[PDB]
Amino acid sequence: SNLKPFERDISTEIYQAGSTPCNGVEGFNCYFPLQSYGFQPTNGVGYQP
Amino acid sequence: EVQLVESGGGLVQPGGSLRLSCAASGGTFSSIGMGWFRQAPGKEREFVAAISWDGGATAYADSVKGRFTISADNSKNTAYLQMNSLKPEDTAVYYCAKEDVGKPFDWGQGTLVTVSSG
Repeated sequence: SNLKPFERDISTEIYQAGSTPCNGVEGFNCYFPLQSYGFQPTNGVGYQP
Repeated sequence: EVQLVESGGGLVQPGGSLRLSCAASGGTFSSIGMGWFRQAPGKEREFVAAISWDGGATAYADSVKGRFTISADNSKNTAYLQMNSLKPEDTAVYYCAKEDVGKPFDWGQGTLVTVSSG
């Protein structure tokens, strides 16, 4: 949630997506470490990062 | 009874590609653990893939890496499953499930998918 404003985050692995734990292996109830950005050269004027 | 319509099941040649789709009858319009499970002949249920409704997270099993693509639509409230280069062992009955928050597992009728050179 809205954690400490000044801090460093190096988190990874699914944050308990489902009831069963990830058990160190990806798959169900497990998500990728970080979703992918990638705006196109021309995708909206006020939309680029 | 959390109705889930299925489509796309049918016969396919070896190493083919189908167009599968599953749509949910509302289901609270919010799911957390949607995934696809199948039951092969002489075998039991096993994980295949899972995708997130609140985000773009996609989860795939070891044998369905890359070749299979799963995407969910928030506007039409349905899941589209696309695949390529299937193997004979892939013959099994698929199922689409919608996991609601803090509720048991929902299930649908599924469809029969058969791959062979007959």
